[PDB]
Amino acid sequence: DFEEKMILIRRTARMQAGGRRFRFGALVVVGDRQGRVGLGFGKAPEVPLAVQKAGYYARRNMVEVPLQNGTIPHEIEVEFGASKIVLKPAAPGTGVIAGAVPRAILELAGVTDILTKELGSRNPINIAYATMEALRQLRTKADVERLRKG
Amino acid sequence: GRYIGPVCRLCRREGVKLYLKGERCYSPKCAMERRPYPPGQHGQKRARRPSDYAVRLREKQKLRRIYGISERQFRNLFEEASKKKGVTGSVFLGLLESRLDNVVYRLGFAVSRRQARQLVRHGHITVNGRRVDLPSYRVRPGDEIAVAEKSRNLELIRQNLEAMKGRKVGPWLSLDVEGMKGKFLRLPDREDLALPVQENLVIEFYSR
Amino acid sequence: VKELLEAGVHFGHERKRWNPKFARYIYAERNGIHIIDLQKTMEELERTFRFIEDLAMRGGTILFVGTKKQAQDIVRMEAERAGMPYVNQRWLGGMLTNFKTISQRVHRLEELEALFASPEIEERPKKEQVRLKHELERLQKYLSGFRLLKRLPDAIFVVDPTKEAIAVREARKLFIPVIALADTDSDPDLVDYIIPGNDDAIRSIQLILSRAVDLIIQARGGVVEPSPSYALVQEAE
Amino acid sequence: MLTDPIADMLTRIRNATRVYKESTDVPASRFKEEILRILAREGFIKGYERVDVDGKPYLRVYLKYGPRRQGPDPRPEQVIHHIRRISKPGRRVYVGVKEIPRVRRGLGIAILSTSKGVLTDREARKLGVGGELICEVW
RNA sequence: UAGCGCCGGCCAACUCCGUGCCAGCAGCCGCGGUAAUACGGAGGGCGCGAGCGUUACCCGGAUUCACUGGGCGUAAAGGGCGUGUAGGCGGCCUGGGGCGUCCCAUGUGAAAGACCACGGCUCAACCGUGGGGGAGCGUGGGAUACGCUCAGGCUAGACG
RNA sequence: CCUGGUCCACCCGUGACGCUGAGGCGCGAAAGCGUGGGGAGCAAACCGGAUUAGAUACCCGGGUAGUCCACGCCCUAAACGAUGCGCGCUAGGUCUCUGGGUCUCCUGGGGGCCGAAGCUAACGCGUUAAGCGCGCCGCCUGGGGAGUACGGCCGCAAGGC
RNA sequence: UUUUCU
Ligand SMILES: CN[C@@H]1[C@H](O)[C@H](NC)[C@H]2O[C@@]3(O)C(=O)C[C@@H](C)O[C@H]3O[C@@H]2[C@H]1O
Ligand SMILES: [Mg+2]
Ligand SMILES: [Mg+2]
Ligand SMILES: [Mg+2]
Ligand SMILES: [Mg+2]
Ligand SMILES: [Mg+2]
Ligand SMILES: [Mg+2]
Ligand SMILES: [Mg+2]
Ligand SMILES: [Mg+2]
Ligand SMILES: [Mg+2]
Ligand SMILES: [Mg+2]
Ligand SMILES: [Mg+2]
Ligand SMILES: [Mg+2]
Ligand SMILES: [Mg+2]
Ligand SMILES: [Mg+2]
Ligand SMILES: [Mg+2]
Ligand SMILES: [Mg+2]
Ligand SMILES: [Mg+2]
Ligand SMILES: [Mg+2]
Ligand SMILES: [Mg+2]
Ligand SMILES: [Mg+2]
Ligand SMILES: [Mg+2]
Ligand SMILES: [Mg+2]
Ligand SMILES: [Mg+2]
Ligand SMILES: [Mg+2]
Ligand SMILES: [Mg+2]
Ligand SMILES: [Mg+2]
Ligand SMILES: [Mg+2]
Ligand SMILES: [Mg+2]
Ligand SMILES: [Mg+2]
Ligand SMILES: [Mg+2]
Ligand SMILES: [Mg+2]
Ligand SMILES: [Mg+2]
Ligand SMILES: [Zn+2]
Repeated sequence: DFEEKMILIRRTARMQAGGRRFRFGALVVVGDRQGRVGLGFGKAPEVPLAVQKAGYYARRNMVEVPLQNGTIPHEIEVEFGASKIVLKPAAPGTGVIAGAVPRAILELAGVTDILTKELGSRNPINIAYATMEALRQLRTKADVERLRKG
Repeated sequence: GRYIGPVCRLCRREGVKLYLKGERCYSPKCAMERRPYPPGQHGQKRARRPSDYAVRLREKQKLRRIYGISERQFRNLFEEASKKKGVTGSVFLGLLESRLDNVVYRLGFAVSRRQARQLVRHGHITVNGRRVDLPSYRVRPGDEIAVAEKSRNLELIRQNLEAMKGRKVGPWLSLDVEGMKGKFLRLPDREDLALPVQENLVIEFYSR
Repeated sequence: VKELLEAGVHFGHERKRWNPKFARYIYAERNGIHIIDLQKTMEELERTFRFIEDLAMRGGTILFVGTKKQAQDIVRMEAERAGMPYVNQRWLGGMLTNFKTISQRVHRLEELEALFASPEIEERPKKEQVRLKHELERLQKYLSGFRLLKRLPDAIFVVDPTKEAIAVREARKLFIPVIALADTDSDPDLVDYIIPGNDDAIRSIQLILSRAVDLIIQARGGVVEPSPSYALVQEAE
Repeated sequence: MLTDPIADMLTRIRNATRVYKESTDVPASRFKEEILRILAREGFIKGYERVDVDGKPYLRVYLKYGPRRQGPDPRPEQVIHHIRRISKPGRRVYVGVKEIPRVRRGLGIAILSTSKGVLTDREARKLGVGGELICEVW
């Protein structure tokens, strides 16, 4: 069914009278490579607990990517926070050309050939959110037609 | 010059079983049958999740070590495949598969690709009559690839083309065990090949 | 079922501390009150009830919510008639959104009523024993109606969407339709099935809710009964 | 004064649709009406109509949106997702029939202004003409 | 004939010994003051191979001079305020011109190089033949929506 | 007394006469400078008392320039909303200053607060935008060296650009 | 009132 890729895990802290109290953050991508993708970010005292909570969260936040011959219906640019992500469709043989974060997401999304580009703040977390947001605004001629009918 | 050096160790590192030899990499020997783990002191300790790099790296290494071609040549070929019309992945495989040494290996004149290379090098192989000794020579569709009249008596070539009686040959090839001739029908497709390779990953490795 | 031209109760309400988004239902402001368009109140009732019979006959559950004092008692009466759950006291954060959890509170409840009644009701320190009496009273105070839900409802009926906004939120987030008797002081865009009319007033409320329960009862395999809640409307006056 | 009326109208439309108005007025001008006709034909708006306001000519632009949605923020999807002026004063933009951009792989459109009249990138590409690249809609 | 660099993260490749904030490493973060995958050696390993590595310089990553493609309340960044010259920009309707702009045809755009095909040297590098495209500019013809210009009209800007 | 700006009403007049604005020109808090005058109070410097390990300070007693006026210079500033100007567009609520109307409300100009959508790194902004747009000007391009050096222009000088 | 350094 779903496949899980571990995007990134950070250690994070918080000072306390007595010492630093660590916590863990994990970004998790869950997909079927069929046009079903999920992003989850969960924290917890131990890495595992985080990672697990992460996948769990991911499965609860799926996007239905309108794949189309290994690529995407059209180009979009989404700005999340100070982070900008740009997706451009590509012909076969190109591969998934993108940085780790958008990639892992795009791969499990079932995407197989895309042209990508991170702009602005390259915060993995915010870049991931933007990639997702982008995949979401993806439309098909069908959808567009449906929207402008009547 | 080409690699040289223990081969059934690359198999181990690459995980998959590469057939860098003949008869043996079939016997219950080719290390992958004994110790299917990478060479060296830490070959058996737990393996850490590979980085995207490692992944793409290994994949290329694998595909490349199969045809035992250098990185230089391997790369140039890739760039050519990349420049032509049509899916780079397939095309690239097609070009590698068009190397004379490979075709000689494909026709059974040689037990392994290395052996094939040496056959070509020592002029034991011929392309449409004229003899060619460039392992890198590119066989095109239509070319007849035979064994040297003079060489047709070499024990090895006898032994080999003998075992070929029976064995089938790639759908892009045709062998005439009779006169020790072979013919390059067409460029093999990705579907024709069954390499333990993820060409998508190799294409990506060069993206970076 | 139904009854129109009910100026006899609802219509106009709320000073003028309105919500511009509710203009599509305000007929005209007269000496204060914005006054609701009763025509539309019907048009909405039509569609909304249609949706209720839908669930009703289909065997679907509806969670009635009315923390407000104006409809606190009523929410019970009517929710009692239809075998429907309700929230009267205070909406706990996450009843829907954190159901699996806030449900254990109900397990604990039953578990306690079981302890009392007779088995071991008097076997341990009268101190600990009276401590339990509290949990019960409390659990019974907040879970008296939310006790029925065995799974997330197929819909929610809200008395004052603004007053009961957190509820409306969890519903939304979970994709549970939202039915609501709501007026001037609110955002209609958040109500899936609206009923524009007086959010307060025991009289106003009672009417809408009752008929919705008459309609839930009917269209389900039963026969309509006059609401005993109307006794509360009289008493209120 | 309005430095750029076309940009003005595109923005009124942009602003009105972001709050979901039904109608929306923009001061009347032939050219404006021309652009609007494409918007309608392309199904971006319900249509428009010449109307008089305070004795002056405007253009009711009947906007249109997608259907109500689920979960939080059930706000309709937009029909006009994007609408931006390209050619602008102090910075004009002209393209040859072979430089006409393809908006969102055709899912979107562009509105040129040629000597053959206001056309969409396709209409223009067809008549084989180029011109001032007025705006991009999608 | 087989060599050279590397194995803390970036970055593919880990262990033992020696050393003890020393000797040294270092592109950046940083490493070494007795358990150092970071210093030196060894074993093992990764990368490439008659090469490998360093230093230097150009472009890239750098949307970090932002035309494509950035900014200025508190991060660098609004001029102390105004009056106003040059300049930049310019509401609605009609008509003439056709400068900008758009279109077609034509001339030019050497060869080499670049792209494609076939071919010569056993391959390739290298080279032969052929084909294709090509900004800009000249000339001829055409279009007039927008920008321009000229002429006329308007009152929603402006002023009285 | 002389004099600038500005808002509302009527819709009367002109008929795009508009916006911005490098340079220029003018204005520009305090301190400061030149000439003359004035000088109660205050008060750099300074002269003393005290406090302190010391006290070139904070506290107390005095006190000159100055603070004031006229004329002429200087031109700086947390000269701040730390937010260039103009125009159009985008929920409301509430307080307030000023005008009109059919005046327990409506309509305009201005000053505040809470907030729709939206924006923002966040804080926050939100019809008095930091939202959505068009026009023009100014300015930024890691920190230190340094607002320094040099050159030029300005100034009586201090010093400014 | 004042009342340093670590
Ligand atoms: C004197 N009692 C204190 C007091 O209870 C402190 N919390 C208010 C408590 O704080 C702790 O619990 C902590 O969190 C950290 C530790 C340094 O002191 C711990 O022990 C601290 C206790 O010793
Ligand atoms: Mg941004
Ligand atoms: Mg290719
Ligand atoms: Mg442009
Ligand atoms: Mg590694
Ligand atoms: Mg030493
Ligand atoms: Mg040691
Ligand atoms: Mg190292
Ligand atoms: Mg070492
Ligand atoms: Mg070589
Ligand atoms: Mg650049
Ligand atoms: Mg720019
Ligand atoms: Mg910047
Ligand atoms: Mg600053
Ligand atoms: Mg200012
Ligand atoms: Mg001017
Ligand atoms: Mg004009
Ligand atoms: Mg012309
Ligand atoms: Mg030409
Ligand atoms: Mg040849
Ligand atoms: Mg006056
Ligand atoms: Mg008049
Ligand atoms: Mg006139
Ligand atoms: Mg002074
Ligand atoms: Mg003086
Ligand atoms: Mg004194
Ligand atoms: Mg004193
Ligand atoms: Mg001054
Ligand atoms: Mg006001
Ligand atoms: Mg908001
Ligand atoms: Mg606010
Ligand atoms: Mg420097
Ligand atoms: Mg001088
Ligand atoms: Zn093997």
